[PDB]
Amino acid sequence: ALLSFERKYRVPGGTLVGGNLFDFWVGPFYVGFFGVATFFFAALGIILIAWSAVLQGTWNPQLISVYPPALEYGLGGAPLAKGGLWQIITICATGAFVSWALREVEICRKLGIGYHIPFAFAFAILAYLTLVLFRPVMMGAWGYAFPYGIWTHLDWVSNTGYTYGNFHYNPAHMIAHTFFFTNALALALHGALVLSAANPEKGKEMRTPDHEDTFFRDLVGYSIGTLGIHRLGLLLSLSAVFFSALCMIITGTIWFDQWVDWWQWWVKLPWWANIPGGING
Amino acid sequence: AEYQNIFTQVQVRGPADLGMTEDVNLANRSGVGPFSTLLGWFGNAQLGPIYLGSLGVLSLFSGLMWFFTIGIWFWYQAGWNPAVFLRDLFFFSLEPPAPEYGLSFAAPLKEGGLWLIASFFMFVAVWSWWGRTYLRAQALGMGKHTAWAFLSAIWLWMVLGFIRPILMGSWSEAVPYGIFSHLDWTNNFSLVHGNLFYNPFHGLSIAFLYGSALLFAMHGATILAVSRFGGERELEQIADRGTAAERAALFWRWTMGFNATMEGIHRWAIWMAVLVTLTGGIGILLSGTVVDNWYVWGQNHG
Amino acid sequence: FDLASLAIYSFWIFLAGLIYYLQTENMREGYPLENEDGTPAANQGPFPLPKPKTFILPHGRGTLTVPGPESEDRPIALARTAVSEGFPHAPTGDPMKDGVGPASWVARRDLPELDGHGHNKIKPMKAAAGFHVSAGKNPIGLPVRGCDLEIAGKVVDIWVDIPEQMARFLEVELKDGSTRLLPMQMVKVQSNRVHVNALSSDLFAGIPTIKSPTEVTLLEEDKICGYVAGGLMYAAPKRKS
Ligand code: BCL
Ligand code: BCL
Ligand code: BCL
Ligand code: BCL
Ligand SMILES: CC[C@H]1c2cc3[nH]c4c(c3C)C(=O)[C@H](C(=O)OC)c4c3nc(cc4[nH]c(cc(n2)[C@@H]1C)c(C(C)=O)c4C)[C@@H](C)[C@@H]3CCC(=O)OC/C=C(/C)CCC[C@@H](C)CCC[C@@H](C)CCCC(C)C
Ligand SMILES: CC[C@H]1c2cc3[nH]c4c(c3C)C(=O)[C@H](C(=O)OC)c4c3nc(cc4[nH]c(cc(n2)[C@@H]1C)c(C(C)=O)c4C)[C@@H](C)[C@@H]3CCC(=O)OC/C=C(\C)CCC[C@@H](C)CCC[C@@H](C)CCCC(C)C
Ligand SMILES: COC(C)(C)C(=O)C/C=C(\C)CC/C=C(\C)CC/C=C(\C)CCCC/C(C)=C/CC[C@H](C)CC/C=C(\C)CCC=C(C)C
Ligand SMILES: CCCCCCCCCCCC[N+](C)(C)[O-]
Ligand SMILES: CCCCCCCCCCCC[N+](C)(C)[O-]
Ligand SMILES: CCCCCCCCCCCC[N+](C)(C)[O-]
Ligand SMILES: CCCCCCCCCCCC[N+](C)(C)[O-]
Ligand SMILES: [Cl-]
Ligand SMILES: [Fe+3]
Ligand SMILES: [K+]
Repeated sequence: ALLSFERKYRVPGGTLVGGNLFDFWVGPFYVGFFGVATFFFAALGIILIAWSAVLQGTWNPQLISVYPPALEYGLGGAPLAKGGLWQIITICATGAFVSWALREVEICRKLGIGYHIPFAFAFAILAYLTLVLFRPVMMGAWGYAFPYGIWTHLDWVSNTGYTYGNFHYNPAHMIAHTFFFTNALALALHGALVLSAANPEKGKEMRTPDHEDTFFRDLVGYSIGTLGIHRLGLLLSLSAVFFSALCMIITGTIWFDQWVDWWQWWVKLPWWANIPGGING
Repeated sequence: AEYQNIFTQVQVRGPADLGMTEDVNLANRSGVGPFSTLLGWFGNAQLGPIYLGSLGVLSLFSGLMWFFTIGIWFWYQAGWNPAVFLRDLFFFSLEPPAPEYGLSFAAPLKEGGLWLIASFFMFVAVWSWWGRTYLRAQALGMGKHTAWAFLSAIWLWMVLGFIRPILMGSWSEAVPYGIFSHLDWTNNFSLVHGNLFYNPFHGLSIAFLYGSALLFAMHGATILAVSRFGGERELEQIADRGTAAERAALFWRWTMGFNATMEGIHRWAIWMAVLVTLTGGIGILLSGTVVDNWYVWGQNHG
Repeated sequence: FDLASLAIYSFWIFLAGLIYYLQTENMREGYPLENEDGTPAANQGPFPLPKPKTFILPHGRGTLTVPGPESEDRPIALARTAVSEGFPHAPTGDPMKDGVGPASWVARRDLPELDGHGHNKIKPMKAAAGFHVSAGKNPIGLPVRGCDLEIAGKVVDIWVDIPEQMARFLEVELKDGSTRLLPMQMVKVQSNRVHVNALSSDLFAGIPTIKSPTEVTLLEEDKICGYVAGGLMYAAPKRKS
């Protein structure tokens, strides 16, 4: 298993830890110390989950669910079958992700490329952790965190959401949202532009970046450019996930009432608070 | 402080670029706009030119005719009072006909006759603007991707405001024009239908939306990382594959066991994103028309 | 047997075909797979090669047809370090000079990339009509410093992308009076110098040279970009902190 151009790149070096010990491949996969780190953390995790599945007495993926220790146990540990398993698995998953990232930093180094991929990943890792570590620890219990199950974690979302009314009203969530919808729009567009250039009307020549720049300038009066759009996707993406963490770190900590109500700060401003008419008085 | 390529270090400007000709009627292209040094740090510095045919001018007009229709009803709701207007801006709303006016155009102005006006103006602006995306690609001899992909977004929008209201028998089902109020309509929709977390199309719509954020993040970062070999020059790497294209494919191969080509990745992108509103629009269309409660449906047809 | 139950089953199928299409589409390059010795690997995975497609390149530069017969079109100076599949392959010489590893380069076309009008994409700014620095520190005339913290030369021009209007290279003059190109993306322009971490002062002459002094070819870009990038690994003996 090698891509036809692959061999020249498979040189020794790059590794962050272990010298050359785990400096090798298995099929397409690069290993690394953090390949081993990953496999360990990953296997032990799936092993505890497969077990928590029998202490719960079920072998269906749509039903398996590993809940955090209930609000009682605080920020302390818990006997396995009613808590601890979650905690250990959560440790395992953080192990597994951080390892994966560090492994990518190793692949980066061997390839002479920059760190932009595992840097981006670190934003997803931080989002996870926000929900399972930073939010709970600030709030006082592993119980506020989400359970590990397909449909059960959606329950937690709906239940956490509705605890503060219609969650839409969270302003940081409002921002994060905008970024998810923009990033998708940019994705749709970017993909289409490049393909519309490489795959022109039957019989015609491949178009150029100038045709890309022109098409947009025609369409909207602007064009961000083949460097820009790649800077842009990355910004919309990470920005979405940034405000995602923000919107949830501030919910149940600095603000814990109905989100809709926060918006009265604007309405109850001196110079218009008591003017007659409109929707508010 | 190794450089990263998120911001430009030295901008460079030459003669304003009037862009490729092919079959474009140049009489309709305008003159170059100014030059944003600001924008320049991230992407292109050159504002304009912009094409503006008859179709384009129709679109731009009726788009504003929509926008204003909403705005004048927002002023009426404020009692024509500047301070009230600004205080309550998110709170105003232009709602559609009550359920009793059915699908008719009879409804009094002040009770959603006005909504139907702005909506008509909207329908015109979007569909005209759609053909605009096709025609600009035709003029330059390029593929129809942009227009195909835009239609997928139009699908959801068509379903929310037009197709689903037609199928359900009334205009009342359709989204109101208003910031806080359309947000409420969203939450309401979910409640009335058993919770959309039980709509398998809503789940997919989500998978892809998250996926769009995953992919564009992966991709965007990949290019920047291989931009030290002119990675961003994607079209030419398709035509004559470079080390940039190779070390890219290989980062991913070595990490996750498979990979993309410099053309292919963009097919991944366009489909990922398009499938958000594709599945989305199906999910919405089925709601109310065929399935009244998604929890219930979920229990039977598992 | 209601509509929604159909639509969803219908989708899950569609999707698998799409994934198939997509995955075959992404096999137009680097496939069929190979053993470390270049013979076709026995095992090619579940997905078959697609039907070839043919791009008509502009400016009568020909066509490209993918998938197509695929060779490296260059010697690769590496030898195995183990008795079985899947271990690192050692540089049989100087990896920078040989262009292997992070110093790797692809045998792309030995012509320059052309704009939409058939004019060279990349020109030195001096021969680019009406092009000037418009923001941020003008690097021209700054001393260039290698990771070893010695002066390696001086910026003597910027090579710009015309249709896109951006810096792509700094042309740098060495002790001996010849110039090299350095990628914009691998230099840090500072208020009193340009710093280059990838290379040490002594490795600058080693940078591949261009044959025509007012244009650069796709193959010359790869050799240039490759060399410098590889410096991040191979120059490490000389890097400070
Ligand atoms: C998916 C289910 C809901 C929905 C759920 C949400 C949620 C949830 C949120 C929004 C938010 C927004 N939605 Mg909504 N939204 C829906 C469909 C729409 C449609 C439409 C034509 O169908 C429109 C025009 C809008 C408009 C808006 C904006 C108020 C805002 C940001 C747009 C965006 O992020 O996209 C990307 C678009 C661009 C990058 C282009 C720029 C678009 C700008 C904003 C122009 C639109 C006109 C705008 C209404 C004018 C502002 C008023 C001025 C102060 C005068 N929504 C559907 C029906 N929408 C967010 C918000 O902050 O609300 C207050 C938010 O949190
Ligand atoms: C009823 C529910 C409420 C609601 C309440 C909430 C709540 C509660 C939350 C959100 C969150 C979000 N909501 Mg909200 N949300 C509502 C309405 C909306 C609407 C809408 C149109 O109506 C939208 C678009 C959104 C969108 C959003 C985003 C801002 C955010 C989800 C993305 C995210 O955080 O990713 C972050 C990404 C991750 C955490 C992914 C982690 C990936 C990790 C690092 C790696 C995984 C590896 C894994 C093991 C893979 C296995 C590999 C395979 C084996 C190969 N909400 C309704 C009103 N919303 C969440 C948020 O902001 O998060 C901080 C959140 O907690
Ligand atoms: C981010 C805000 C909320 C949240 C809100 C939602 C909502 C709302 C929805 C989902 C849905 C999903 N979420 Mg969730 N989700 C959260 C955090 C997670 C985490 C995590 C480790 O943090 C994971 C792994 C998942 C995983 C999932 C998938 C089961 C599903 C598809 C998402 C997707 O395609 O993303 C983009 C990623 C990819 C395209 C890459 C592929 C990722 C694969 C598919 C996920 C592997 C999960 C696997 C089945 C089990 C993991 C354990 C293994 C045994 C190792 N969610 C948090 C708590 N998630 C949807 C669903 O249908 O669920 C019923 C849905 O509607
Ligand atoms: C509590 C509220 C409900 C809920 C109710 C709904 C409803 C209701 C809907 C969604 C929909 C969606 N929800 Mg939900 N949603 C919930 C919770 C979530 C959560 C979460 C974290 O739990 C997430 C991540 C989401 C996310 C999503 C999206 C995946 C999906 C929106 C598709 C889209 O991209 O539309 C954005 C794209 C468009 C709207 C297309 C419009 C394009 C038009 C043509 C543009 C017009 C331009 C206009 C003229 C403006 C011009 C201005 C210019 C600047 C000049 N919802 C809960 C269960 N959600 C939508 C869906 O498809 O459902 C399956 C939908 O209808
Ligand atoms: C499915 C993938 C995503 C997507 C794709 C998508 N959208 C698209 C496309 C594609 C592929 C296009 O090709 C098309 C486009 O042109 O791209 C830039 C478009 C588009 N999607 C848009 C928006 C949009 N996309 C959204 C989402 C999405 N579209 C999906 C997430 C949303 C959301 C999340 O709701 C929005 C709001 C537009 C940028 C454009 C469609 C524009 C259109 O139909 O034109 C209407 C025309 C007008 C002139 C109206 C303007 C009215 C006012 C906003 C003007 C305000 C100015 C005023 C303050 C000044 C007054 C001064 C006076 C005195 C003169
Ligand atoms: C930062 C913006 C977006 C992003 C970026 C991003 N993701 C990334 C990367 C980047 C840059 C990678 O490089 C990496 C990758 O390899 O991409 C293919 C990755 C990745 N992001 C992934 C998924 C993912 N990303 C998500 C989101 C996002 N990732 C953001 C939107 C989501 C969402 C939205 O929910 C998911 C599901 C993976 C495909 C991959 C990470 C692979 C990895 O870390 O593998 C190591 C670990 C394992 C193989 C197994 C761990 C299992 C055990 C420890 C136990 C299970 C954990 C438990 C928490 C399960 C949860 C239960 C659920 C049902 C809720
Ligand atoms: C400063 O004040 C002035 C006056 C200058 C202004 O102009 C200010 C203006 C404003 C402040 C207005 C701001 C506008 C908004 C807040 C708009 C809010 C709109 C949304 C949030 C849009 C939500 C989604 C809309 C949808 C889903 C629309 C669907 C449209 C349908 C597809 C079209 C249906 C067609 C119909 C009803 C007509 C049918 C009849 C035929 C004959 C075809
Ligand atoms: C009603 C929505 C239709 C969506 C169809 C999918 C379009 C995505 C673009 C795929 C490219 C293939 N094509 C047809 C342009 O050659
Ligand atoms: C084009 C990339 C394809 C990736 C799609 C990933 C599928 C996620 C499956 C989530 C399950 C959705 N649901 C609710 C219907 O079960
Ligand atoms: C098992 C067969 C299922 C059919 C689904 C196939 C997915 C269609 C892929 C779109 C093809 C795009 N194309 C070739 C027209 O450009
Ligand atoms: C949503 C992501 C879909 C993942 C499925 C990708 C299938 C991988 C098969 C590619 C072939 C790999 N290999 C090494 C045999 O060539
Ligand atoms: Cl930077
Ligand atoms: Fe791209
Ligand atoms: K000049």
